Amino acid sequence: EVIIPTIPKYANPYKLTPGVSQRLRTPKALYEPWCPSRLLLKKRNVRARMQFLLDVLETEKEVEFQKQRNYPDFKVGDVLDVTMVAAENERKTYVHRGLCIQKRDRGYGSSFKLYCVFSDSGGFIQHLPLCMPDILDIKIVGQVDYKDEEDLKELVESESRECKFLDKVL
Amino acid sequence: MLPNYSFLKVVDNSGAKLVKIIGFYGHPGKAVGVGEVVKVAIKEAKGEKVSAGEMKKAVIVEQKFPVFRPNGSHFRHLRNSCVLLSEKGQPLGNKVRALLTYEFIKPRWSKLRTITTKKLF
Amino acid sequence: TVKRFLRPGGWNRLNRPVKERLALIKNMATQLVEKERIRTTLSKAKNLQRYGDKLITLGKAGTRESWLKANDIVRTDRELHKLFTTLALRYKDRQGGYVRLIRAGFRRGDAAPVAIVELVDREGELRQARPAVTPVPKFSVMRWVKQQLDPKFISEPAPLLPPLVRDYLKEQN
Amino acid sequence: EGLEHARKDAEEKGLDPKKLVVSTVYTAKGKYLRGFQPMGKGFAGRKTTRKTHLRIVLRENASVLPFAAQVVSPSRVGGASQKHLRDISVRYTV
Amino acid sequence: GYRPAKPVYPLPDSIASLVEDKIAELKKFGPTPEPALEPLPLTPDSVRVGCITVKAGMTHEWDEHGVMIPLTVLWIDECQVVGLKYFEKNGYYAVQLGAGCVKQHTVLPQIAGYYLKHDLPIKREMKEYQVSSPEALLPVGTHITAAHFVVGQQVDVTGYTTDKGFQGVMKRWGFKGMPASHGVSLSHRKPGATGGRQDPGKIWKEKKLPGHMGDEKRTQLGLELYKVDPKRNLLYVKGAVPGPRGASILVRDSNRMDYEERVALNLPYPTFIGSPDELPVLVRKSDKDPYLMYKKEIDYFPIKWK
RNA sequence: CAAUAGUUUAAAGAGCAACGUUAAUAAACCGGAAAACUUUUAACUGCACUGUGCAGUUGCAGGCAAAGCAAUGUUCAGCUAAAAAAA
Ligand SMILES: [K+]
Ligand SMILES: [K+]
Ligand SMILES: [K+]
Ligand SMILES: [Mg+2]
Ligand SMILES: [Mg+2]
Ligand SMILES: [Mg+2]
Ligand SMILES: [Mg+2]
Ligand SMILES: [Mg+2]
Ligand SMILES: [Mg+2]
Ligand SMILES: [Mg+2]
Repeated sequence: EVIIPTIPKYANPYKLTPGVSQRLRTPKALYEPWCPSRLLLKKRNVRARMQFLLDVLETEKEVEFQKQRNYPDFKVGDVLDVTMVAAENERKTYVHRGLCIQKRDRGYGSSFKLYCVFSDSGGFIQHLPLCMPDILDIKIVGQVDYKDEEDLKELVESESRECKFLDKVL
Repeated sequence: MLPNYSFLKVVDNSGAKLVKIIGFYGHPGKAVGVGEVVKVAIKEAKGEKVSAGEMKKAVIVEQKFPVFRPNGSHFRHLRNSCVLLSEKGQPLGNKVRALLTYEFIKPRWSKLRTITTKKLF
Repeated sequence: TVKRFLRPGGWNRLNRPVKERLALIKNMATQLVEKERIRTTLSKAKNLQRYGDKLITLGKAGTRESWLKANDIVRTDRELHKLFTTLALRYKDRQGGYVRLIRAGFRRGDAAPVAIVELVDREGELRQARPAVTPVPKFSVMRWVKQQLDPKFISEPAPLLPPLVRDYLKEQN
Repeated sequence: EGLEHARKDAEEKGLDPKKLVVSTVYTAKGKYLRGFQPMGKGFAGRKTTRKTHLRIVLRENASVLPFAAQVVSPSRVGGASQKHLRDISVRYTV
Repeated sequence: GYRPAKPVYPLPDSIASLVEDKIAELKKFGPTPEPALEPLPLTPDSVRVGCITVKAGMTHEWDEHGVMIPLTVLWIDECQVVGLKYFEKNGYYAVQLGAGCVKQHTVLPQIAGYYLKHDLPIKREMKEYQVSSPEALLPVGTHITAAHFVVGQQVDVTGYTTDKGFQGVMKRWGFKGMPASHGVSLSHRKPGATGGRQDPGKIWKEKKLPGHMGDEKRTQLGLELYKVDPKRNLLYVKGAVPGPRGASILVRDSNRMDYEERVALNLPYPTFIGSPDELPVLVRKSDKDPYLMYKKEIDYFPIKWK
């Protein structure tokens, strides 16, 4: 006439860290953000746990991307050669050469800006997500010196000595 | 994103140099961009094909406002330019000094895709 | 806890422009070091508690860079000397929480709230603070857990000169 | 001050302070100090300082309301505070 | 609020006994039904139950065509059946769902009493879904998980929006305002006229004015379910969802879908029976070309040449 | 509000915004009263609280760390300190 409830088991015997996906230098967490509130040793806010849940998902996607691609650690002021696929033109491959004028390091949302000048048409700027699958390769080919951001902005507005390659290859 | 009554630079060899938008076609909204056809008035021309004071049709080829692609990237130019067209839909010149973008891969711009010097695709 | 605002740094506005706001907080921070206990309004006390904790952190650093930053905050030479020598040794093992705040009711004239701000380890302290390093029972789950997660847990106060420095001096001499 | 003065009066008359109830309270007008303050464009206004009298009457076993307030102790400061003796080793267990 | 209570009177001795006998007879109920969990056929007019979830935030991904897709993440902590309604006692059939978890000493005894009586955890939120037939009732305690949905379907979301505070007409209703120059005097952001003159002589109800803005119930229809993670109780939905982080969101099969579409999806009915732990992560497949307009003329072009 | 553009130096992967993103062409959607039903010893402040508390004691947007900086880790601060012995 007595019904005993079921007690859940422990996933990792004698291990105090669940083993969630985090960056190498970050101290390891002690819980899984998707675990139900009822089964937690510490009852932390749902709102704070949802922020931690998104960080874990971002790191999982970043790990998969790094296994697929290997790009160099370029900086602002370097000249780059970028291989891209044009989905509009039946997924054809082209190679672009230009100067890197802006770089944002924001995890999975990282991006950079590529600048080039043509013989008659003038300057042309592109904004490219770094983790976009359309990009196939990136290489460093040179460097352009600048003093500060103001100097770099003046150079962009006044198109000069930025005509590495006149047209796109392939 | 060009509102009405904006000034444009002509990048063909028909003779016109400066035009002003005076009208739109259809329902594009409050502004127009690359790939749309507008009505313009010629302000400065040096040639026999066209003269100042006339009204012509034109197509936007370059703009400084970001142009977005489905993959999340975008690009920008450093000028606003257009190409004059005839009532039949063909250019009034035979040489365009501009960078053609993906908008003109469409079948209706075959003539422009032939007379343009540099193409991004 | 101290509320966080939307302005740069999340600090209080103290009903003052930024220039006058910084001049005021620097003066009060100097007096806190000199006297170690001050009674003021709640808003000035909350800001002073958070600002005071970060000033002690500079003193513990004991570096040329830290001293340069502190030399622009403290107003008196005697107060700056005390910060790097006396308070630096006092809070060697304490990890944060060097200042406490206790509310003390309302004033008489304008009925403003007030509080008392004090340092947390000294003679004359309002209360007795917990030890800087928490002792760990020898047969407790806590001891086993810390070994598995942080082998470098500190259980007792450490000497001024660690054994490695002492051994080097002995070998040298 | 009025409440304390009235209770002292009750004790002199031989009443029990533990059964007193506030049965009547009201105010009364005093003598005012009149004044004037200038306004714009040559107009003038009033500037008056008011005064009032207060009367309190305490009676035994009068009809009273049931309101009662909860009481708590203040912050413990000094040798009477023992929050520093807490043992935090228990919270690491299951 | 409520109106003042109406007076009551004792019944005459010749009628009191009769009234009590009849009232008791009407308030006597039979045994509670015992639902059985078994797959059922889907009919042209048959509604399923929804679920209660928590909003986590937004992210993005690239699809098989290389297109960027904005996504909103919803987490299902613990959703269970906590009660039933049936015709004999209430006049209609419904299923009550609860989600969340709270401590006993943080809620009123009235709320905690219901859950303790049936050996269920105290849940933070409770919501009712109406069913079509008694056979659609689920046994009390059944779990509603992420496997309840089929990847690639359309869903509706409901919730309370983000609180914005006291705002003016320009931000609350988009009024134009008045010129910044040319003699304007202290009326740059004011609503302007609010009526006429002696006729009609009053201000109409629901005239738009300043006030509080941002805490109201809103519904979005026809969002697409992009990815499903049954093991971790996650749903990825394309588009925007009302409410800030932590808001409670109700998820339901969209009413925009026809019966044929539901049959094609083969939605679980009454719900998914099994263990969701041993299920893989699935992403919907779109048999469409986002770049078709570059090969064929399908776009909008107002001008006809010649 | 993931991304893109603008905006704050006690700064920033902050917050708010559209020039940005998603959805709608319906017996759908939203508001207040209230029958009936259910639960209770018939309920009733508060986290600096003029943003939000979907945070009430291993609770926390303070402090501190090698850390993505309203997240992760944490021995300190404040609100609110705990235990029969033995078998
Ligand atoms: K600091
Ligand atoms: K009306
Ligand atoms: K959203
Ligand atoms: Mg005068
Ligand atoms: Mg205006
Ligand atoms: Mg005037
Ligand atoms: Mg004005
Ligand atoms: Mg009037
Ligand atoms: Mg926001
Ligand atoms: Mg902090």
